[PDB]
Amino acid sequence: SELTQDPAVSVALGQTVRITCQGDSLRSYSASWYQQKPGQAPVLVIFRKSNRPSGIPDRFSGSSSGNTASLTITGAQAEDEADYYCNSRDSSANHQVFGGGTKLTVLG
Amino acid sequence: SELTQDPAVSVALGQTVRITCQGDSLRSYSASWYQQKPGQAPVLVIFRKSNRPSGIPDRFSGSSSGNTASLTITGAQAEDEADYYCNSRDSSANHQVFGGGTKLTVLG
Ligand SMILES: [Cl-]
Ligand code: NA
Ligand code: NA
Ligand code: NA
Ligand SMILES: [Zn+2]
Ligand SMILES: [Zn+2]
Ligand SMILES: [Zn+2]
Ligand SMILES: [Zn+2]
Ligand SMILES: [Zn+2]
Ligand SMILES: [Zn+2]
Ligand SMILES: [Zn+2]
Repeated sequence: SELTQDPAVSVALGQTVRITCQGDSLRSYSASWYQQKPGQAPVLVIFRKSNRPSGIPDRFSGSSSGNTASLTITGAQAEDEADYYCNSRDSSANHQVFGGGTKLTVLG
Repeated sequence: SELTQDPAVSVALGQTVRITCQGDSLRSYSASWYQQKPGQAPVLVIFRKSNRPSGIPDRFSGSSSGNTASLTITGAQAEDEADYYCNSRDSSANHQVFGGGTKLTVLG
């Protein structure tokens, strides 16, 4: 399996941004989403399509439809500037596949 | 790439336990380790062989040797009872490979 996402997007403070991932695995398997900030370990912000791990703000939401999955940030904050990666189970047992990441810039 | 780990081990409160993963990827790429508790998202306890994410207790440590990687918990506490999964970059671009997991039972 393979996944594709746009390499970069911006959002203004307080606006909404949607980051989408596409690939065949997404018809079968739920997407998860990682946030990567400089000097930190990656953080799961969404898993199993739309569930938020403990402590993740509700301004992060996930959805899917068909061969696409999306991460939406509603009311973007300065701290949300990060690289975001979609992932899912891969066709190979015990493997996961990732998108190439989307760099989010938050302006204002 | 593929990774193997023993399915189960135990540790007494206050003792040390080492969970080991084996596979060819580990000679060249660093392992990460996830803790999985029921009803929660997976939590990265070690990444990039030996680094601990923010907030993870220093009783968790990681190492590697040859085609193996190890998670050691020194001074196990009751809350450490969980499933632990090793992972690494896979031979396929943008893929990760995982072991099958090790169920850790903490006794006492
Ligand atoms: Cl500790
Ligand atoms: Na997390
Ligand atoms: Na984490
Ligand atoms: Na127990
Ligand atoms: Zn694949
Ligand atoms: Zn391809
Ligand atoms: Zn297709
Ligand atoms: Zn900036
Ligand atoms: Zn593989
Ligand atoms: Zn095989
Ligand atoms: Zn400590």
